[PDB]
Formats: sequence, structure tokens, C-alpha cells
Amino acid sequence: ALHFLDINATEVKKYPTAIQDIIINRSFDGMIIRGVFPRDTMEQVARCLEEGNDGGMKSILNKNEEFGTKVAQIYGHAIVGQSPDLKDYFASSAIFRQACRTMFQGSPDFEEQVESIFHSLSGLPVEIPTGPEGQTYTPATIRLLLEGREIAVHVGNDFLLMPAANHLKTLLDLSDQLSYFIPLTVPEAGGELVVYNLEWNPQEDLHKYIDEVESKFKSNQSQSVAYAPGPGDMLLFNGGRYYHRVSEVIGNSPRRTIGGFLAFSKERNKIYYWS
Ligand SMILES: O=C(O)CCC(=O)C(=O)O
Ligand SMILES: [Cl-]
Ligand SMILES: [Zn+2]
Repeated sequence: ALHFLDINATEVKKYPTAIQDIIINRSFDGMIIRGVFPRDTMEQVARCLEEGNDGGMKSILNKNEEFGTKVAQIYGHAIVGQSPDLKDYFASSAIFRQACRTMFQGSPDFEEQVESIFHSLSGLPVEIPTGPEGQTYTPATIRLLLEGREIAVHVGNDFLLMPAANHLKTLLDLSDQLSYFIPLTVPEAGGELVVYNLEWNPQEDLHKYIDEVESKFKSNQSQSVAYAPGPGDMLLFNGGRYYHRVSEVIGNSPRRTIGGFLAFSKERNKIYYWS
């Protein structure tokens, strides 16, 4: 039942209602957009991180050691699992934007490239949502997935019913939250995005959430598709509706991705993207 599209970033303007078709029409569920960022740009950013000349990106690195092998280490705080006050979230968001802008060196700039992609797929203006006191949300976060580590099965729409999304929920339309990511570094094997035909149910603590989803996902039978995008390719899929995960990274070479989420504004006149 799951349908994805394999298109190049040079033909995004040929699909002007893509985001509309996934969220509202539900005619197709995912999109793999090849060559959004060049391979050299992805190599240079990855090299900036591992060497430490990252514009202070390492200062907002969350090892997530309190969890198991079923989560990624993350550069900046992701909205998921944050406390409802968002004080730490908003401070890391500002550090992220600056450090990310520095690493990309406008070759192309991460924020404007991605925004021009979401705008090409909608025809609507693309913005990073603002907090209650005018603070910026982070446009994305960098997920570092080491050997033996994976991103455990979850569904995206569950996140907008959590206390951290209390303010953001009021800015968005009552519809499916899309999920996006672009690999910086890809592993030798593993680190695949496995998407299941299984759907989110409204009436059905991150440590508790991981254990709850896994126990319910255990019983249910579903169809699966696997995607391993290359460095610079965008994977824009209905992560809000469909249960998905990232398989165990095989080999010494780690998996590094820059991504987040996107959903329509209350009046469907704007696109909001964050992490
Ligand atoms: O690989 C990533 O960056 C996160 C994958 C994922 O679970 C998502 O995009 O929703
Ligand atoms: Cl998600
Ligand atoms: Zn996800």
C-alpha cells in the first residue's frame, strides 16, 4: 500500500502539490529527492563535525546515554521528549542555527536550500515556527548513529500530543506531520529507514513511549519498505501516520543525518518546519 517517489532536486518544481498530496490527499506517502545538497557539501559538513571546527555544534551534543542503543546521539535538543517550558530547547535552537549556517558556508545554506525545496513542493511560504516569547524553534537537528545503534520504532503524530508540543500544536493544522532528513554520512551497511504499512491511532516520557510502541507493534502484522538515501538526498515521508524506524548501523563508519518535521499552518496558507 505504501507509495514513494524517486525524483531529482532539479525536477521538484514539476511536483508543486507534493506536500499537499501526502498530508491531505494521501495519494502517495513518501518522497526520495536525489541531490538536494552536493556530495562535497555533505563531506565538508561531516568533516567539520568530526574534527570539531563545527561553529560550536559540539556544545549542544546530547549523547542520550540515559537511553539504550534504540536512540541516536543528537546535536541540539529535538522537540520530542523536551519539558513543556522549552527553555533549554530554545537556547540550543539558536546555537544550532548559527553553527549549522557556519558549517554549510552558503554552498548551499541548509535553511534556504530546504525552504526552497518545501516551497517548490507546495507553492506556500516556508518558515521555522516561533515560540510564545518570539524564540526560534530549531529548523533541524543532527542525528549521530554509531555502530550497534538504531532509532527504535515510533510514529510522528504521537509527538504533537506530548507536553513539549503544547505551543506548536496551536500553530499547526489538524493533519499529518511529515518527516524529513538528509544523510551527511551513510554507514557501510544498516542504517536503513524501514517504513511500515501500520497506521497511527489517536486513542491508542520517552523511555515509556519506546516500550509502549514496541509492545503494540510486536502483535500487529504489516507490510514494510526500506530506504537508504545517499549523502545529499532528502527523504520526505508521512512519518506522522506511518510507523517507521532506522535499522542497526553496521560497520565502523557512523550514520549522520540532518532532519526534522514539517506540517501545514492552522489556515493551510503556510509550511512550518522544525525538529
Ligand atoms: O534518520 C533520521 O534522521 C530520523 C529518521 C526518523 O525516524 C524520522 O525522520 O522520522
Ligand atoms: Cl517521526
Ligand atoms: Zn521518525
